[PDB]
Amino acid sequence: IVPTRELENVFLGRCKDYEITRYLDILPRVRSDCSALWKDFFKAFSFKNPCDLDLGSYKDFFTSAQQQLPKNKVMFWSGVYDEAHDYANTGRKYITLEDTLPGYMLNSLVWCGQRANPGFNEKVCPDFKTCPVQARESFWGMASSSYAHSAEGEVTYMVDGSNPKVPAYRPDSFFGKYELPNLTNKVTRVKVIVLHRLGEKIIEKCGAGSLLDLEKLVKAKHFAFDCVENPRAVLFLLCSDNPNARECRLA
Amino acid sequence: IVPTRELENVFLGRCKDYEITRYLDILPRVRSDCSALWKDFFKAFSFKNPCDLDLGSYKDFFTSAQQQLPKNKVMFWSGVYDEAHDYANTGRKYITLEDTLPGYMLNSLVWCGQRANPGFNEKVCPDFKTCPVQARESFWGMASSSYAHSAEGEVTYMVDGSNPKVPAYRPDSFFGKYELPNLTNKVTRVKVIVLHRLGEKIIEKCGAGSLLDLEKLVKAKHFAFDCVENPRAVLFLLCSDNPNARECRLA
Ligand SMILES: NC(=O)c1cccnc1
Ligand SMILES: NC(=O)c1cccnc1
Ligand SMILES: NC(=O)c1cccnc1
Ligand SMILES: NC(=O)c1cccnc1
Repeated sequence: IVPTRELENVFLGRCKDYEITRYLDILPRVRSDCSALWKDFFKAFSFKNPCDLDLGSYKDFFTSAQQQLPKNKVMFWSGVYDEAHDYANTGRKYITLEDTLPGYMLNSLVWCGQRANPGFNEKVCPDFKTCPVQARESFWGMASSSYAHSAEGEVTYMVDGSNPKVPAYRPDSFFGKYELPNLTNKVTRVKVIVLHRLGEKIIEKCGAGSLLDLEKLVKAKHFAFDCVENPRAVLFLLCSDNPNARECRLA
Repeated sequence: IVPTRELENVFLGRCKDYEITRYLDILPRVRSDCSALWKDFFKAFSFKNPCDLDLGSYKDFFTSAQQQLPKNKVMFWSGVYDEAHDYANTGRKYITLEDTLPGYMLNSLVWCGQRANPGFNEKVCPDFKTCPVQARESFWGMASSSYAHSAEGEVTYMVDGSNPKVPAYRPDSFFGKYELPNLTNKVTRVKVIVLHRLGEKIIEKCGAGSLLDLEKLVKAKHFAFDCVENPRAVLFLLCSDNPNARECRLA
């Protein structure tokens, strides 16, 4: 896998762009300035071996970059990146990790450390599978944890209910590993949105399978729980990219 | 109106972010580097009075920032910013001015010159209405011109057909002023999408009113012409934000 060019600049650029202009009305500005955020982010993996990281490596960074989240707009998703973000509509309906400062900054970027100066590899980065999980998921895992930890009020989770190989809810999806377990008592409810991809055999349904397990698990953490399959607002979104779909026939 | 803070940085940050990571697959990278683009952009209004600009002021900037545009997918819009961009889907379906380098960089930013050093005002900018049009629309007007001039093949135009005070097509909308008149012979057709806001009296219709005028006007410039009212892909998008709407009733 090839690392992102001019990581420093891309980071700082994205950071500044965010600071001054991005979710001015949806999310709070962070207190630390970009150079400070860069240092916290760099020390986390610089001059260490690419696989030399754990959930704590970016702790300082995430502490500096964590913004308070608006009650009720936090959204989590699993295996439905495009659908979840379209529905979230760039912080308008729900915010996603990708909409927060840390997420927006590192979204899609590729980087890794090396022990030799300059401290990070600019030619190549190890493959996912090469490193132990705690290093492999050190950044996005922590990001997800910090994010989830900050959720207030109702929280929303969109999952793929049409994937025969992957249950809607899984104890070891980033959600199951870092998001759900880190929801604080500030969280009120967990509303689930099950997505049934168009023209696809339905695999998961509310009150059944992993959704049924999640429900117990959620009420266990003492939160209210909701669940809906293809709510119209969302269905229509799916229909847009595939109008002919049988499930979109107009009255 | 208050100017954008750290204009320089925001501009350069946005610029770099774009360069390295933004529409890698949809749009070509520009040849000039960010510092060069900044100089062309700054000279255009720096050390002049806020109202001291004309269609030519940013000519150099736009020349350097103009990317070649994908055949058949350039989209233009009028009074339907949100609907047009959602449908365009960030360059996935159609690209819009805001998806191009110049647009992405200056989108939503506020700036103006002043004659005293540093050359631009950081406290306040004059109101739209205060300056002569050629200065007032110097930047976005030029941007629109340059953009339109680069369109090839089929071109798409989305308009509001539900606005009693503003006809779908107007000789003096930015489209009518800078986009339509600048379409080159590289343009094949002009497909129009009339938007009929949900639960709103329909005002304009294809083959009628301003749409009828546009049609003549288009065939005049020797382009083929299409027109559709609330095509399903788009209708569904409207329905997403308002499911109860009568026009969204499911079969
Ligand atoms: N940048 C990414 O690839 C990514 C993937 C999944 C969740 N958050 C970020
Ligand atoms: N190699 C990578 O792209 C990467 C991304 C995010 C966190 N850790 C590693
Ligand atoms: N995107 C914009 O800045 C813009 C400005 C004026 C008219 N239409 C769009
Ligand atoms: N930044 C601005 O105030 C501005 C005004 C008019 C056209 N382009 C930019």
